[PDB]
Amino acid sequence: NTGIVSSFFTYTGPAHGTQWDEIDIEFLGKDTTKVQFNYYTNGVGGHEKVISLGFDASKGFHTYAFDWQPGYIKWYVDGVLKHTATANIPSTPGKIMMNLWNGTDDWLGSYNGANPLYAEYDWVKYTSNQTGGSFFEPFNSYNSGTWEKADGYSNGGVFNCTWRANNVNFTNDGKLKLGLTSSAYNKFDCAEYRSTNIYGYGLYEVSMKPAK
Ligand SMILES: [Ca+2]
Repeated sequence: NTGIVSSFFTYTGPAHGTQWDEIDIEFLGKDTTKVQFNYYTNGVGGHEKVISLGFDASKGFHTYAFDWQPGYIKWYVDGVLKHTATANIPSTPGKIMMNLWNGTDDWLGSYNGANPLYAEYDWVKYTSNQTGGSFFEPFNSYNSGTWEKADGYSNGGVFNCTWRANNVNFTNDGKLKLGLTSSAYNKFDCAEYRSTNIYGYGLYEVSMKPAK
C-alpha cells in the first residue's frame, strides 16, 4: 500500500505537548506526475486533495508552497494557485520537516540499492506574518542552530524504515539530499530533517525534486 513518500510539511503534536496540527505536501513515488495536499487539525485529517501537475516532478526542481493563514491554506505549484482549503484550518505553530520514507508493496519491483532513492531540496523559505520571523535556508551545510537530523529510531505504525542521520547529506552544489537505503535483512534506513524552532502563519516555499 503506502510505498515511497517524499514530503515537505509542518508538524506539532503530543510529543511537543500540543494537539496534532500538520500541513502536508507529499509525493508518492508510484506516480510523481501528481502531488497530494492534506492537513490535520487536532488529529483530524481526511482532507486529501491530489493534483495533476502536468509534468513529472522527479525530473527537475519545482517550487511548491503553502500559504497558511487563519482562515485558509492555499497551495501553489511554481507560483500558480492549485488548491484552497477553508475548513477547520490548523492554528498551532509547528516545526518545518522534510522526510523520505517507505510504508508497509510494489515499489520494490524496481528498487535497486546501488542507485538509491533520493529526495533533493535546494532551499526553503518562510515568510512570516510576524515581522522579523522570516528565514531563508539554502542547504549549503548542516546548520545545527536551526535544524536537526532524525536518528536511531523508527516512527513505527505506517513507517517501515529507521531514521539514520547518515542518510541526510549535503551536496557540494548546495542541496539537501535524503536517501533511502537497504543493505540486508529487508531493513530500510530512511531520513528526516527538521527545524528546531516552531513557526506559525505565513508562506512556506520549498524548491525540491521527490524520489522515484
Ligand atoms: Ca541550495
